[PDB]
Amino acid sequence: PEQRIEKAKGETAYLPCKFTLSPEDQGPLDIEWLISPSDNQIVDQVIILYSGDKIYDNYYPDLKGRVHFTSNDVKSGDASINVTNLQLSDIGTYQCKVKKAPGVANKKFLLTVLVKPSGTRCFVDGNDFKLKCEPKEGSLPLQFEWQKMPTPWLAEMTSPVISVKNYSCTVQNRVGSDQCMLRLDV
Repeated sequence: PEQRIEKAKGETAYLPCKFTLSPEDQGPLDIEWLISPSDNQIVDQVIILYSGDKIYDNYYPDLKGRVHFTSNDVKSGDASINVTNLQLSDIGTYQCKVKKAPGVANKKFLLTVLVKPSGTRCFVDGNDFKLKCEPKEGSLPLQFEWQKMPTPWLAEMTSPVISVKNYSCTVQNRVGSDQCMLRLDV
């Protein structure tokens, strides 16, 4: 299958693509990395290309300055790349295409970018109150834990909404945490 790579935001993805040439393989060496945004199967885009023994980072303006061949000597049999400063737009399918006539190889990489929860707002709206711990950005499944010892709220301790009628909010997933504070008055 297509190797599955899961990373956090703002960092660098390492995609391995090492190759061994065979004696037949005498044509011009040529490498071409393609990104497939949201995996739409009608179109891919070139991010980085190797040709005439000259590199090109010339395209996909979104990735301008953010993608590089790890290796020094790519011809030596190493086409691996690094993707730097990972964002949510970088999600997609990544493909490694090596061609040296008549030989040819291909590797599929399925990239996934999760977000450590941060930027949560804590706000209030014998009344019909609602206390709220609304995060963004983040990613599910999220967990919430509110503190201070309120008895009729104890059940809501975990839900992100304290629908109140008649001090913290800790927010956690499996890639990061977060802390937020609120005030109320009756």
